Amino acid sequence: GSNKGAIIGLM
Repeated sequence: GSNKGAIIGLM
């Protein structure tokens, strides 16, 4: 989608 698994760490 757009590096969602990545946004998971951003949080």
